[PDB]
Parts: sequence; C-alpha cells; structure tokens
Amino acid sequence: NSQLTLRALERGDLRFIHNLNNNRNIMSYWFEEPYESFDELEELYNKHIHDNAERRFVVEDAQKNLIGLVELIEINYIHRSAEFQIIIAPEHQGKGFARTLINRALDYSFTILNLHKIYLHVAVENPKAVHLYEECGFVEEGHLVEEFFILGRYQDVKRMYILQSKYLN
Amino acid sequence: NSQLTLRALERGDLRFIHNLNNNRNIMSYWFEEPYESFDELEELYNKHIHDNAERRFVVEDAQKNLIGLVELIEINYIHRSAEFQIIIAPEHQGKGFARTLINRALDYSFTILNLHKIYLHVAVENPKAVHLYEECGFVEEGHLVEEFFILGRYQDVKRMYILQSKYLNRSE
Amino acid sequence: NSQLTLRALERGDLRFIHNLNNNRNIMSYWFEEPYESFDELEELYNKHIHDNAERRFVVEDAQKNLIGLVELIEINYIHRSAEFQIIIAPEHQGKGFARTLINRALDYSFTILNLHKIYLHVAVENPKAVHLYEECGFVEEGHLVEEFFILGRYQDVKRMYILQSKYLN
Amino acid sequence: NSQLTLRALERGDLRFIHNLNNNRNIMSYWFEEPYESFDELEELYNKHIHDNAERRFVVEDAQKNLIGLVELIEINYIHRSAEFQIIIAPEHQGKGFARTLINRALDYSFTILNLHKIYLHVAVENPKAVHLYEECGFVEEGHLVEEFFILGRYQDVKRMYILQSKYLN
Amino acid sequence: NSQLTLRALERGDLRFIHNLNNNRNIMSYWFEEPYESFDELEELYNKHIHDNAERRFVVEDAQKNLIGLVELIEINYIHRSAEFQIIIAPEHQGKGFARTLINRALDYSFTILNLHKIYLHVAVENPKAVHLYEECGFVEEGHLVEEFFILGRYQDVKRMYILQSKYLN
Amino acid sequence: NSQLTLRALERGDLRFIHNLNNNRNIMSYWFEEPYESFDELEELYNKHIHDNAERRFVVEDAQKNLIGLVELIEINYIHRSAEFQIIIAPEHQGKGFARTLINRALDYSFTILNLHKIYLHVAVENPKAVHLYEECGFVEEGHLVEEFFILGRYQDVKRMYILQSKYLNRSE
Amino acid sequence: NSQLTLRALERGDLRFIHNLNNNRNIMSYWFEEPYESFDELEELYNKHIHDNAERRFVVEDAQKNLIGLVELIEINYIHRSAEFQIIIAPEHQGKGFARTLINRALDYSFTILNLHKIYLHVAVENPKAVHLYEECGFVEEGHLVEEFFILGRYQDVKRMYILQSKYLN
Amino acid sequence: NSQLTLRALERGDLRFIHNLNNNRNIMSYWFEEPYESFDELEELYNKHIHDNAERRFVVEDAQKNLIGLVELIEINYIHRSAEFQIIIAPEHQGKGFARTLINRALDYSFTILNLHKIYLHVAVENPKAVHLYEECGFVEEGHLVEEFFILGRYQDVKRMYILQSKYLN
Amino acid sequence: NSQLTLRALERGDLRFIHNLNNNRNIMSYWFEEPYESFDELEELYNKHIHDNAERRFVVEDAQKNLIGLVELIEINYIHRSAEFQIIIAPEHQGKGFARTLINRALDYSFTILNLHKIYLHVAVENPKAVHLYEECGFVEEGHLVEEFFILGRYQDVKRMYILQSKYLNRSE
Amino acid sequence: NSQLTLRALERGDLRFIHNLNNNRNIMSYWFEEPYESFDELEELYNKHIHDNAERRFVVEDAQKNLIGLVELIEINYIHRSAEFQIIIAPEHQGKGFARTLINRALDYSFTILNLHKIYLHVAVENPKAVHLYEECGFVEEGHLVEEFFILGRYQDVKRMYILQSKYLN
Amino acid sequence: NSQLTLRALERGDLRFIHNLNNNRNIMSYWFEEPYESFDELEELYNKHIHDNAERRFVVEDAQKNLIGLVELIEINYIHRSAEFQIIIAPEHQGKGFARTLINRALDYSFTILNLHKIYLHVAVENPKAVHLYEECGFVEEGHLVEEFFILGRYQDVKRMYILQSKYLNRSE
Amino acid sequence: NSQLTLRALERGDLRFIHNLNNNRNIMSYWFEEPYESFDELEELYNKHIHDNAERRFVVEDAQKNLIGLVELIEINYIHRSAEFQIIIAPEHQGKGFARTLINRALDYSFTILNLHKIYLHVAVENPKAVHLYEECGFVEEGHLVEEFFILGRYQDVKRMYILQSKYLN
Repeated sequence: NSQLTLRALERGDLRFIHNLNNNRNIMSYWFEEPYESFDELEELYNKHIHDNAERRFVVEDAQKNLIGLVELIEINYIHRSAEFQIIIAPEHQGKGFARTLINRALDYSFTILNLHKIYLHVAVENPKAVHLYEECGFVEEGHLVEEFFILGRYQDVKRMYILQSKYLN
Repeated sequence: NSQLTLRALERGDLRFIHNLNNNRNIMSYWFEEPYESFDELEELYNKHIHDNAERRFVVEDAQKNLIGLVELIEINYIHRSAEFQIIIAPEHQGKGFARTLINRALDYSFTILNLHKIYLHVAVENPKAVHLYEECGFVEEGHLVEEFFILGRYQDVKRMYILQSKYLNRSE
Repeated sequence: NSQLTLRALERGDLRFIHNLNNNRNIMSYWFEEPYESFDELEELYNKHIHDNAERRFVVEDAQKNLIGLVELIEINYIHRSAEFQIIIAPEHQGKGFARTLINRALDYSFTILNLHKIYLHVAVENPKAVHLYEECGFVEEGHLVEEFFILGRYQDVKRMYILQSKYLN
Repeated sequence: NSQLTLRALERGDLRFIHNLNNNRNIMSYWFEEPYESFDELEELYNKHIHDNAERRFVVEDAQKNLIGLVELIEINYIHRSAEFQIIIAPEHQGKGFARTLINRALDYSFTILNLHKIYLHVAVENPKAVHLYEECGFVEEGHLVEEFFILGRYQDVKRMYILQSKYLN
Repeated sequence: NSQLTLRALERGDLRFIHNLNNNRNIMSYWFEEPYESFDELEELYNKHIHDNAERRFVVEDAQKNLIGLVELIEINYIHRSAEFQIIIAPEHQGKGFARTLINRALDYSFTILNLHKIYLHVAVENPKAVHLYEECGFVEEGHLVEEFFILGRYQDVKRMYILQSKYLN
Repeated sequence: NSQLTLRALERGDLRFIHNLNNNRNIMSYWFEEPYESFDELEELYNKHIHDNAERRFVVEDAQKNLIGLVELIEINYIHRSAEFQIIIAPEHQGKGFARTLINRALDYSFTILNLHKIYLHVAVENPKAVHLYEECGFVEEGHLVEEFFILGRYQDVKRMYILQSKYLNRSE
Repeated sequence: NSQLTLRALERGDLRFIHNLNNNRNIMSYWFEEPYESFDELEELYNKHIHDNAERRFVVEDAQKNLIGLVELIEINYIHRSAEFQIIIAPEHQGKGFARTLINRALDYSFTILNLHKIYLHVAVENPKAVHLYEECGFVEEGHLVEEFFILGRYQDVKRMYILQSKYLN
Repeated sequence: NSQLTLRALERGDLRFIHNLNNNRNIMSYWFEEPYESFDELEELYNKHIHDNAERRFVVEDAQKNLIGLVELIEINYIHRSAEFQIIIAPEHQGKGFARTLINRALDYSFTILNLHKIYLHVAVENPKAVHLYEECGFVEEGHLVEEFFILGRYQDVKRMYILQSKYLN
Repeated sequence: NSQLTLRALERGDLRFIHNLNNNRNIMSYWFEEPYESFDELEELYNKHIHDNAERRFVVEDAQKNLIGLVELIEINYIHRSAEFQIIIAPEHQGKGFARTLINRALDYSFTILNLHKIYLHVAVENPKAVHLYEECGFVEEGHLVEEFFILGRYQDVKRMYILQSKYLNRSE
Repeated sequence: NSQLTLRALERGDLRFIHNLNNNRNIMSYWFEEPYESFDELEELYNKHIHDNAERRFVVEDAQKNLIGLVELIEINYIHRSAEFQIIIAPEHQGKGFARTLINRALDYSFTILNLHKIYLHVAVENPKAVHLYEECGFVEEGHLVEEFFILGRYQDVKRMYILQSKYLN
Repeated sequence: NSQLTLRALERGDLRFIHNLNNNRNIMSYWFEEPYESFDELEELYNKHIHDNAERRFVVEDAQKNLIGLVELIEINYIHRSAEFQIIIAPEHQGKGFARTLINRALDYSFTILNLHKIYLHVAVENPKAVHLYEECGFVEEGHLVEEFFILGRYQDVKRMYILQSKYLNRSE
Repeated sequence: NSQLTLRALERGDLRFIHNLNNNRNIMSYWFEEPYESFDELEELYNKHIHDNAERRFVVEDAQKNLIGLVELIEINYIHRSAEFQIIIAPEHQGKGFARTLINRALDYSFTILNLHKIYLHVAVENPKAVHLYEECGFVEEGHLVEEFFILGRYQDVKRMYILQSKYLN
C-alpha cells in the first residue's frame, strides 16, 4: 500500500482507461462529453489536454502494475470544490488499496490544488462503499433520488463530502 | 399571469440577462464559463449558440416587458435531468409571477424535452424561496455543506427536485 | 387557390418559419438539428444552405401574404423518396388552401425533382388530417406505435404515401 | 452464444465493415452519406467520430473472431427512438447467433442509452427474417410500399418495433 | 436590335438571373451545382466568381432594360469547345432579339475566346427554335433520346453545333 | 470472365490508373481537372474523395491482377444519367473481357444507382469499338463533328446510349 | 463617495483607459503585452476578452462621470493571489475617492473571487501613497531595488500586501 | 534517340531538376518564383502542383538514365502560346539528343495541348544553339537587347518561334 | 500637361479601370489572371494588393478627372526589367497627354524603382502608336509573328524597348 | 513649441502618413515592406499592429493640426538601438519646430523605451540637416558611400548617432 | 565543474524537465500555464517555442549527463529584469554544482541578454538555499508573507536580487 | 581553395549552423528573429523558407566537409544592397580559406543577384579581420560607436563596403 504511486495521466494510459470502462456498464464521459470507443476517447483527450476542469492520476505499484484511477472533475477554483471518483481494476479490488488511494486523492486536492471541498456520489444500493467513505472521513449531505440511469433503472446515490479543514487537522 | 409568455432567448435579450446578473453578487457563468461584462457574455453566446447542454427562455407580458429568465443547465439526455433556475427582474419580483414561471419551466422540461428529473439549488439562508419551490412540488434531497462562497463566507444550499411522473400524473 | 404560388425559401422568410413553429408542441428541427430561437435557426440556415437533403418552399398569395410552408426532408436520390410536411399559418388555416398546397408540393416533387415516392406522418389523434391526405391521393402504409412524445405522452402516427406513377396519371 | 461480446466500433474494424457491405445489393451509408470504397469509409469515420446520431458495435467470440455488426442509426434523444440493423458475416450466418446479437443490441439500447423504442426495416421477400424478429419480440407496425429500389425493382419492407417497457419486463 | 449590348454578369444581376429561372420550370445549375433560392445562387456566385469554365453576359438595350442572358458553360480550352444558351425575358421574346444575341454570343466565342466549336441543346418538341438556330448557321449533330427530365417526362433534344471557320468566313 | 470482380477504386489503385492513362495520348481528367503526373492525380483523388459526381471501379481476376477500369462521370441525379468509359490494360485487351465489364457497369448503374440513361463517346475512326458497344445494347444518338482534338486534328465521335427500361426488361 | 459604483470594463471604456495612460508616462501593458496606441489596445482587448488572469472595473459616480479604474492582474487561483492597482482620473485625484475605491477592490477580491492575498507596488518616492495604503490595511513586505525604469531612472517600489483574513474581520 | 521517352515531372525528379540548375549559373524560377535550395523548390512544387501555366517532362532513355528536361512556361490558352526550353544533362550534351527532344516537345505542344505558337530565347552569344533551332524549324522574330543579366553582364537573346501549321505539315 | 499628376492606384479607381478595359476588345488580365466583370476585378485586386510583380498608377488633372492608366507588369528585380502599357480614356485621347504619361512612367521606373530596361508591345497594325513610342525613345527589338489573337485573327506586334542609361544620360 | 504634443500613431493617421510620403523621392516602407498606395499602407498597418520592431508617433499642436511624424525603426532590445527619422509637413517646415520634435523623440526613446543609442541617416547633399542634427547632439559616425539610389543616381549619406548617457545628462 | 556546459533547451530534454518537476510538490508552470503530465508539457512547449518571455537551459557534463535546469521567466525588456530559478537533479545535488550554474546563468543574463536585474524567490523555510544565493551576490529585497500555498499551508518566501553593475564591475 | 564549393543552405545544414553559432558571444538571429535552440532555428527556417530578404550558403570542400557559412542579410532590391557575414568552423579557421569564401560570396552577389553594394560590420577589437577585408577590396565607410553589447560592454565596429563596379573590373 505504501508502495502505491499517483502519476498524472498520459496518452499511453488511455487504453487502461478504456478497459476500466467496459466493466462498469454505465455511460462514460470525458470532460462531460460521452464516449464508447477508444478512438473517441483519444480524440477527446487531444481536445481537452489543457483544460483544467478535470484531472486524472494513474495509480501504480512498485512493479508498475496498473492498480486504478483517481479522478477529479467539475473543478471550480472560485468555490474551490471538485467531484472525486476512484476506479480500481477488478483484479485489485479486494486487496484493500482503496483507503490509500482515497487519502492520496484528498492529499493532492487539499495540499496542492488548495481546494476547500471534495464530494462524491455513491450508489445507495452499494452500502459497503458508503461505509468505506464514511470511515475515511466523508459525511452524507444528500440522498439524490433517481439521479442516474444504471442498467435499466433509475438509482439513488449518496452525495458525501469532506472539507479541507477536517482533513488537514 | 396567463398573459405571460415564455420565449426562447435571442441575442437581443443579452442586455436583459446582463442587468439581471449584476444584482446576483455571485459569479455568473455561461455554459460553465465565467463572465462579468456584457462583451464577454455576447462573445460566449456566439460560441455556444448551438450547444444543447443549456437552454434559456425569457418571459414577457402582453406589452413585451422583460419580466424574468428561465434557465436550464447541465442537461443530460442519458440520465434525462437538468438544473433549473429562475431570475425575476427586481421591478417585477413582488407580483406573484414566480409560480407561473416555475410551472411553465416544468411543463417545457417534462412535455417537450421529455426529461425525467428537474433539480435546483436554493440558499439555505433564503427560507421563503425554499418554501416557494416546495409549494410547486419540489422536495429536498440534499443539504449541501459549504457548497458556495457567498458574500465572504461558505454557505449551505438545499438541493430540491421533482420528477416527471409526479408533475404529469399527480392529479390523475 | 389558383393564385397561390410556391417560392423557394429565402433568409428573409426565416422569421415566418420561426412564428409557424412557435405553437407546434414538438421540438423543431433544421436538417435534423434541434433549435428554438430565431438566431439558432438563422445560423443553421447558413450552415445547410447548399445541403440538398431537404428543400423548403413558402406559399404566398397574389398580394404576397405568406400562407404556409411546404417541407421536403430525408430526400434520398438513390431510392427517390422524401418525407413531406405542410404547415399553414393559423390565420389562413380555415380558408381551404391545404389541397392546393399539397398538390403544389407533389407537382414539384414529381415533375422537377423526379422523385418516386412521397410519404408523410400524421397524428392518429388528428383524423380530419388523415381523411384530407387520403382524399388527396395518400394511402396508409403504417401505424407507428408510440413514435413521438407529444403533450406529455407517446402517441401513434399514420405513415401515408403516394407514388409518382399514380399522381402523374 | 454466452461468449459473444459486444464492442464499440474502432477504426481497425473498418475493414471488417467494408467486407460486410461488399455483398449487400444496396448502397451503403455512413451517417446518411453514401460510400463504396474503403478510403471513403475511413474519412467518413473520421468526420463523424463524435456524432452521436449513430452508434455501432462489432460482435466477437471468445477467441475474438468477428461475427457481425450491430447498428443503431437515426437516434433521437427527445423521442428516444432508433433504427436497428444486424449484419452477420456469411461464414457465421448459419450458426444461430442472430438472437443473441439482437438481444445484446436491445440490452444496450434499453439499459445504457435509456431509449424508448427500437424499430427496424426488413424486406417483405425475406419472410424468415420477419419471423425471426417476430420471435425475438418485434411486432409489425407498417408495410412500406416500394420503399427501396433493390435488384432493379422497388420492393416493400416491413417496419417492426419493440418498446423498452416490453423488453425490460 | 443594333442598340443591344452584352455586359459581363455582376452580382447585382443575380436577381435578374433568379427571375428568369422561375419561368423555366426546370432545375437550374450554377457551375454544375443545383440551386433554387436566390441565396443559394449568391453563395455559389461568390464561390465560383473566378472559375473560367462558364461565362455569362447580360443583354441590355439603350435604356438599360434587361433583355436577356447569354451563357457559355463546359468551356474546354484544349478542345476549344463550349455549350451555349440564350434566355430572353418573357416580355421580350417576340420582338426578334434572338438572332442578334446569338450572333453576339458567337462573336465573343470565336473572336475573343478563340474557341473552335459552339454547341447547344434544343428540345425537339420546340421545332421553331430548332429552325431558328438552323437559320443562324447551326447544324444538327445529334438527337439525344430522353436526355433531360422536364415537367414529368423524359424529353429528347437536338444537339446542334457551329464551327469557328464557318462563322468567321 | 465470371472470375472477374468489380471493386470500388482505392488510393492504392492510382498507379494502375496512371499507367492506363499514359497510353491514351489524349488529355486525362479527374473530376474535370487536367492531370499528367501521378502526384497531380493523387492530390486530385484526395480532393474529390467524397464527390459523388463520378464513380470508378477497378476489375480484378481471381489472382487480383488489375485488368481494367470502369468509369462513370457527369452523374446527374435529377436527370438520372451518366457518361461511361471502359479502359482495359494493354496486356489484357484481346482476352474478351470487354463485354463482361460493360454489363457489370450497366448492372451497377441501373440496379444500385437506379440511373435512367447511360451514354458514351467513341471515336468515329474506331469502328470495332462502335460495333462492340452496339452488340452490348448501345444505340447511336449523335455524330459529334470535330468534338475532340486528337493526334493533331479534330475528329468526330459517336455518342451512343442505352436506357434502364431496355437493359432490365428486354428479355421479359 | 457612497455613490461610486464599480462596473466591469467594456469595449466602450477602452478610450477612457487610453486617456488614463497618456498622463502616466510609463509603458502600459494589457495581459503582459505592451501597447501605446488605442488600436493596439482594442486588438489586445479582443484577443484576451475571456482570459481570467486579469480583471478590470470602471469606477463611476451617480452622474456616470468616469472617476477611475480598478485593476487586478497576475491572478493565480491556486495560491489565490493577485496584484492590485488604482488609477484615478487627474480631475478627481484630490477629492478623496481613493480609500473608497481601494475598499471596493478588496471587497470584490475577498468576497467574490475568494482570493487570499492582494499585493501592490508603490513608488518609494511617493511616500504619501505608501501611507495611504498603510492606513487602508496594507503592510510593507518588500523594498524592490531598481525594479522599474520610469522617466529615465531605475526606481525602487514598496511591495505591500493585505490578507483575506484581516479584511473580513 | 528513338528510345528516348518523355515523362511528366514527379516530386521524385526535383533532385534531378536541382542538379541541372547548379551548372547553369543563372537564377532559377518555378512558376515565376525564384529559388536556389532544393527545399525551396519542393515547397514551390507542392504549391503549384495543379497550376497549368507550366508543364515539365523528364527525358529518359531505355535504361531510365536521366537525359534532360523539357519545359513549357507562360502557357496562355486564349492566344495559345507558350515558351519552351530544353536542358540536357552535361554528360549527354554532345551525343545529339537535342533535335529529338525538341521534336518531342513540339509534338506534345501541337498535337495534345493544341497550341498555336511556341517560342524560345537563345543567347546571341551561343550562335551554334541558334543555328540548331533554325534547322529544327524555328525562325528569329526578335533580338532582345540586354534582356537578361547573366554572369555579371546584360546579354542579348534571340527570340525564335514556330507555328503549329508549319510543324503539322 | 504639367497639371497632370501620377498617383498610385486605389480600390476606388477600379471602376475607372473596368471602364477602360471594356473598350479594349482583348482579354484583360490582373496579375496574369483573366477577368471580365467588375466583381472579378475587385476580388483579384484584394488578392494581389501586396504583390510587387505589377504596379499601376492613375493620372489625374488639377480637377481630379481620371485621364488614363500607367501599367507596369512582369517586374523582375534580378534582370531589372518590366513591361509598360498606357491606356488613355477615350474622352481624353486627342489632347496630347500620351507623351507626358510615358515620360512620367519612365521616370518612375528608372529613378525610384531603379529598373534597367522597359519594354512594351504595340500592334503592328497601329503605326501611329509605334511612331509615338519611337518619338519617346523606344526602339524596335522584335516583330512577334502571330503573337495575339485579336478580332478573329492572329496579329503581329512590335516589341520596343528603352534602357535606363539612355533615358537618364542622353542629354549629358 | 511647448504646445507640440507626441501621440502614438492611429489608423486614422494613415492618410496623413500617405500624404507625407507622396513627395519624398524614395520608396516608402512599412516594417521593411514597400508600398505606394493608401490601401497597401492600411493592410500593412493591420498586419504589423503588434510588431514592436518599429514605433511611430504623430506630432500635433494645441489645436491638433498635424505637423509631422517621428519614426523609430530597426529597434533592437538586446543592443538597445534604433534608427530615427523625422518628417515635417511642407506647410510647417519653416516654422522652426524640428528641434522640439527631435528632442521629443529622444525623450521617449531614452526615458520610456530605455534605449541606449539612437542613430539616423541624412543625405550628404542636405548640409543644413546635417548641421541641425549636429546642433541637437548628434555626431557623425559614418559616411556611407552610394548607399541609396535617389533621383537617378547613388548618393552618400551621413550616419549620425547619440547615446542615452549624453542626452540624459 | 568547468566541464559543465550550458545548452539551450530542446524538445528532447522535456522528459528531463518532467522528471525534475515531479519532485517539486508544487504546481509547475510553462509560460504561466499549469501542467502535470508529460503530454501537456510537450504541447505547451510547441505552443511557446518562439515566445521570448522565458528562456531555459539544461546543463550537461562532459559525458552529456543531464545535471540540472536554468530557468529565466518574466523577462521584461523595458525594465530589463527576469526571474531566475535553478533545479539540480536529485542524483547531482550534493556535488557542488549550484554555484557554477548560478554564475553561468548570471553571465548569460548580464552579458548576452544585457539585462539589468535578476531576482529570485526562495522558501523562507529553506535557509541553506538563502545562504547559497547570498554567497553568490544576491541580496534580500523582500519577505513575502504567505505568498505560496505549499504542502498544506501558506508559506513565506524571500525575494532576492542582484544587479548587472555589481556582477560585472565588483572586482574592478 | 579552388575545390571550395558554394551551396545554397538546406534544412539538413541547420545542425551545422547551430554549432557555428554556439560560440559567438552575441545573440543569433534568423530573419531578424532571435533564437538559441536548434528547434527554434528549424521552425524559423520553415517560416522564412521563401523570404528573399536573406540568402545563405554553406561552403564545402571536394570531400564535402563543411567549412563555413556565407550570409547575405538586409537585402534591398531597390537600392541593391546587402550586408555580408562569413563564419568559418573553428577546425578550418587557420587553413587560409577566408579570402576564397569572401570572393565566392562577392561573385554570387555581383554576378547572379546583380547587387550594387556589399557592406559588413567587423569589431574594432579584431584588427586582423579589418586588415583582411581591406586586403580583399573593402574600404572603411564608418566607425559605429557602441553599436553592439559584446562580452558585457558596448563596442565599436567598422562598417566596410565594396561596390559591384570595383569587383567586376
């Protein structure tokens, strides 16, 4: 866990991004633009390579195995808020890397970007993920009703948040 | 109030939008792009004239007086949702036009755009607005903590929503 | 009727088009691109000025009052088919001009463009329009179920057609 | 069947597409634009990479042999409708994979894209295809007369449809 | 007749061109591109303003009344040939201006452009026009069968020609 | 001859077209643009790759040997007509492939493009070609006087045509 | 003083900006690009109209007389700092508007932009301006030696600052 | 000599063009634009690859050895005239290829381009070249005085011509 | 004639050029590009506004009446030569302005442009023009055979020239 | 003299510039590009609006009559040198304003731009100008032989200079 | 240390710059544009390849090993000043190369760019760096309060400077 | 010496140019634009490929070892003047090739380009270079005072010239 590194996303990592999506079974977006193919993703990456509304980091281990992805989107530098997401490769989901990657993401958000609030969305139907984020310091601030359409159904999601003051202390 | 008519926004209405946003005292955005002056607004309008992620409508009375603005942003056509805002000009705020514009907005969103969910954000320190939207069918789904920096401090905002099934089948 | 003239649409007619589509109850499209405002219509008109997938004509009287619009869309020149739509201004709807405009459209489609088939969609809940088109030479070829979302509910539409051979003989 | 996988179309698949459309007997189109040569297809693919009016998926087996193509065109997101087409390679046509591909298409349309209605056109002179689509859940809603010019004569086609409610329940 | 002048076409004359077309009832082209609206024509004129494959001249009288149009198209400067057309305004068609405009057109073709052959197409169903051009020196070289589609029918046309050697002598 | 297959032209076939046009000894054109060298051809191909006013097809045998070219130009979709040309490579001219390519061209023009009339031009001083096209159904509709300047003198050309109704209903 | 309003800069105000510069006798910059002419300024304004690294506000009175200019430049939204400048028209420099405009500028900086630090540069040879800014809450943090070249000499400037915490309390 | 072939110039031949110039010691032009470097030539060739005012042919032998260059410039298709030039590689200048290449150039000019007049410029100080062209059918039509600046001096040149009528007979 | 002044051509003078070229009855060119109408001319002017291969000047009297045109084309700065043409408006042709404009043209070419040779072409069937240019210092250097096709036949043209050394040192 | 003001050149001043350069006897240049017509000057002004290699100022009197132009060209900011030129209108040449304009130019060059050396070229055949510049602080540093072709013959020019140290002390 | 050579930065050196900036733990900028990944850097390099507001040089030993980076930004040619930074690769930090690179940077700034003032910023919590630059001639001119947010808190930075007259005439 | 050849500069020579300018002690320029890196030089070369204001030639020996560079800049074709500069590689500086390269430059300038005057700048502190250029035909025409900032101090340079008449006779 202590040997996990965060590295800014490169064009060579887009293949890794693509494979992570085929498992999800939900529409994927790149700077709020939809995509399904690897070629769409690459075109969009070229387009938004300098846009600073979203930042992405590839999580690797010592042996450079691709462990997961840390995502910040909807970054607003006046209100100093950003939406946060984690995606661990299926083969690494049980090993307990999640809490380390969450802390790495919060560290970058609150120590370098100088953000004030980090929030996220967790499906209410996945209560173990909600508990995980609650142990990591997040608190529920909303229960969005039928917010997203996932596998043929409208689903609720917990919107949870953590402030910079609480993480730094 | 039935004299009121909702009309798609034109470039000629941008001055009206600019005068409305000067009194907000919170940073204004046009397709998630900040703007303060009229020239920045007009250029942003020209850039996003065909972008369907946001739709705006100005309401006029029979005499074509500019009453207010109806704003739909973050329009997502996979999840079929959007964020709604209403801005009545100061000189028309106390005339009871609010509930009429809200229902016009919901009717367009749920009948012509065939959207599924309409949500909005209301300052927690504005209880009369929260009650207004509750009277119109909106229900609180979140209490966002220190979401926006307003007048020198981070403030809370209620996120309230209404669904298409409710708006169209509640009286059946 | 005999003094109703067909004229290719010009930029100056776009205001007339915008007023006709103001009260329709369904999203208006220009070359399969949606629009609501006059400005959006004008830039779409500039973008598709030379696109021959659709052709539009304003009908005027002898004194050049604008009565309505004839629309040909989805024009395919391999199969020689096109979808037709007529819209008459509210002030001129009851004066009994529809049949003349319909046949003016058919004449242009079958005598100038050399098309083979003209079809149209009419709401099932507008039986008088269905009867009208039947009386002008159209025959039902389909009952599309829940094709369009109109006034808050999905509605059926009749697809009706007429061929070049039948009209020109 | 269970090992048949749906994958978003890539540029490398354009050769497979060109071979499928070589023996079809009708002009092939890419986003309503005609084409015959591979080079023309490739530049049309580049031009419409981000156009969401159509979505295409190649179906492969476990060993990644290309079996066929699923096509969604004329996608409207206000009315939530789309036209569907399946094309199986000649070598894999008799192996009885069609039903699996059809339902894979319906699953993506009704569980990810959140569409309401899927319709298709099938030649009247292909009764086995009509029966197949009927057996998979489609119902005839139209008998389009002389819709397409195929093999030197105009031919009728059945328009058949299925709704999201029926498939997901 | 001797007071008729030929003047190279200007943008201000496109309105005159447009009105001449509404009487014809046949598809109009501008450098082999179709058009119906005045706005299409103006866009096309701007596009091809320097293309030398076609040349056009407005025929005016002493009082500057717009009498007609002289057209040269498909100009080939290796084989030195060009297709020629005359269009007289309906109000001037009986006064006998035609022969003068034909000679003016041939004069420009054979004395300035140094062309070798000028040909034209006359509907066989208009035998008086065929006789006119025969008196002016043209000879029939072809009877094109069902060449053009005019008012719902395929029509034949006489292709007639005149050489530079014969006109200069 | 049934082994022969007609295939849409690709950029890789441009060298074949260039070698075919070197023996013509009459100015070559690509969408009515003159060209002499291969580089000019390749650039013109890139410019008109989507222009539907002309369509070209190369014919190959079972071994993928380049036999000839099928050319349709001046394609008009209002009048539904086009000009047709055939060019067999010198090393395959005497094998009797001509009539097979002509019928393949007519079949594509009249069944998939749904054209109404196909016409062509033949040098009057090439009587065997005129007879060939007559055998395939073409009829003379014009004798164009001094149409083209060829090898130092203006020459006549026969314009010959065939209609869709004939090609598809003659044996019924 | 209480009737002074701040208004975001418009293209129509560039003339006012230009006149303010002719009095200064120092090189003027627009988004770190030099300019002397009004035409240079207008071209630069068009170029950087959306750049958010600098913001400008015109100070007007009740009668809409142009009083001065408030300038924020070098805005960094990670470190949340910005350089601040005031320029009062010569005819209004003695009336005591300065302190009001300084507070208006700090108010916008600390209540809307959510900035953390605002600094400025004052010529050491203008000690009365240094005292003014010190009374308004600024403190000296640097004495830059020969930083700028003004009227033939290299001059020192006091760099003074104020934090958001101190202004809000 | 009978085994010499003319071939339209290709980009791969520009190197051969370049080497031919280094021997000349006079300023070289490409479509009336000057050049000295091979990179300038290549850029100019890309620019004017479709311009038909100049045509160039590489003369090769049976073994594909580069023998020379045939040049036509200032081609005017109304007056049907063009300037003609020959450049033989130094290693092939004595073998007597010149007369064959001159006839090949005239043949293309008068049998394919259908030109009327071909002229050229020969330095009066090279009387043997003047006699050669006179034997090949050219006649002097001018003695241009100090027309060109060559190796530090203004030099005269004979302008000689030949007409199409004389070459074809 | 000393009242006459030579001025660089402006876009406002293009109508004057167009009226001058209508009476030529020989194809007009603008930087070697053919043009017949005013719109083609104006577009060509915009394209070549900075091209220094040609320079043009309009001559005006004290009342600013448009008298004629001075044209220098084919300007080569390595060989330092150019082709010269003069075109006097019909209503001013018999006033003896020709020799004044010619010397103004030569003076600009040889003093400010520092050119070495000025040549021109004159129709052989226009002997009075040939004599005019001879009187001004031009000498015949060529009799071009069937150079231009004019009014239905190929005609001859005299090529005449004058050098800088002569124009500037002849009276010394 | 004291009422002579220096103003950065605007587009509206280009007519004044054109009139000054009408009678100069030498080709005029704009950023080393030649020009004669007003239109050519205006487009060159648009092209080099932001090019800082040259800076120009019009001098006006109190009533804003245009007296002349100050020109700085060939400005190098590494070596801090620039070539200077003054042009006074013919109507204002004898009023004795030159010295004031010269020093206004030197003040801007040495007090605002922070240049080190200003040099100029003056014709040897204009001794009064040479004496004038000498009297204002310039010293001859070169006698360029046959530098410029003026009035049909090459002429010498004096290059004269002055340094920042001497002027500011 | 005299073996060290200063060389203008090339595109091939961008990987070296990227590896240097990963250890900074403070947001990196390229012509005042933020960047984190190598691809963003390479694109920014292509955009500003000719922008003279910043100049960068990589130092190499005799074996061409990449030692460090010399950075000049905010270059102003009216005031003749610039901000200087030095970044030695971790594996070469303790070899005493710092003072050599600093003097190479000052020599280029004051002899070839003819600048007047060079200033730099040093974290107040890095006293050994402050002493290093003092040893090289830099003098403190400011103590910037809470200038930069570093590792979760606002920190102070010393602004230090040196003038051209001093660097070039101190030993005279 | 006789085997030293002049060749127009190519893109492949840009590395040789970069190495020559590495040790010069003065900012290098390409068409008056400064540069330091090879990449900056290469893009400047692409931008000015056709700009004739400057012309450069690499000198090679018989075995094609690169000895130096001849540079012509500030070329004016009205006045027919140009500034000349020679740079010899350090390895070939003492072999006594300078005079040959100088005259090769003069030959091209006076026999091909038809220029009138060639001038150059040489540091006053390089008397051997001054003597060399004097011995090759140059004459001092100026002693520019503090023209360039070299090695931390402003230095004088001699401007020396030679005319076409003197060289060619």
